[PDB]
Amino acid sequence: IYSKHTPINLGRDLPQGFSALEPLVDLPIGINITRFQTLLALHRSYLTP
Amino acid sequence: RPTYGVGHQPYRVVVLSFELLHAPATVCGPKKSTNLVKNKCVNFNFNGL
Amino acid sequence: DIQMTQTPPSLSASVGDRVSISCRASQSTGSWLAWYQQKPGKAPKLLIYKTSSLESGVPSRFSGSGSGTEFTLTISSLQPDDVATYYCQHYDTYSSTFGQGTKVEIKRT
Amino acid sequence: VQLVESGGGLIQPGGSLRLSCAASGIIVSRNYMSWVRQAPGKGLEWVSILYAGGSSFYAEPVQGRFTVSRDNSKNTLFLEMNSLRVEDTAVYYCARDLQWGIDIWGQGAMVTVS
Repeated sequence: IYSKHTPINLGRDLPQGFSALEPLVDLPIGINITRFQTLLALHRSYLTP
Repeated sequence: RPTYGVGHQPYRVVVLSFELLHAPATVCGPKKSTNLVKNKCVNFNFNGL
Repeated sequence: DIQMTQTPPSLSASVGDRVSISCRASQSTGSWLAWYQQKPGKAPKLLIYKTSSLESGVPSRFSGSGSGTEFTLTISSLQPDDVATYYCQHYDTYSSTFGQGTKVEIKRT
Repeated sequence: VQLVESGGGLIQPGGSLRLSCAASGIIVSRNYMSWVRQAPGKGLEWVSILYAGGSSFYAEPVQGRFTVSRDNSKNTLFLEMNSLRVEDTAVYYCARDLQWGIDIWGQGAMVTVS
């Protein structure tokens, strides 16, 4: 799994330009995956009930 | 008791078991490096290089 | 419990004859049985342990076999050193159980 | 190795005994040793075992009654029979226990309780 973060100006979606993605930890496992999903966090203000 | 014959005295036994499979060696022991004598036509090997 | 029975209690055979004795446990012991030879006025000598391993020093003529419930010692040829009582012991780290004893004698008229 | 036992004799019921058995040719604090009694007319009965580490394992009937011990300096096994019963009469043998089992048999001490 590689990484990146651009300081690019905010827009509407994936903008133009290029930036290559650099490794973080070369996990030596690589087992097959069929379904991929994103873990999302329910954003709060730390004060709501 | 600390008053045993050598046959039954408490011996600390560590079984260092090494393991190979279809993964890279995340544990190695290459703790044998030369020094850095420089500016001569020599044989260098920077960690496999 | 675990009781082993020995047969025959009264056997008369001659030197050179085989001595086939059978010791059977009521249920499975797997391999924890040993064959011993004891003479009256003497302590038993372990003839075979694990029912298949020849004990170091006991003559190879003694062939102990068996597992679980049943076991059999076979003296290929009797000799005067074999005229004695034979026991089977269920092996256990504690008291365990011993056989009743098969007393083998010299057959005569 | 020779195991020589002493103390074989007559004792009243409920009394105390201390059977001895010297081991010669090996160090007692380096091998398992055992006490095994044979009653007159019966097979063997292994009653106790002392490890070379002093770990005493008594049979439940003899648990809390008999005390197995070894004198490494004297290299001699000792058995302190306490609260003797009528059934405690037998030829008692010290023995050497191993991975394979009981290899060294003592000459035995007679024990009569009556």
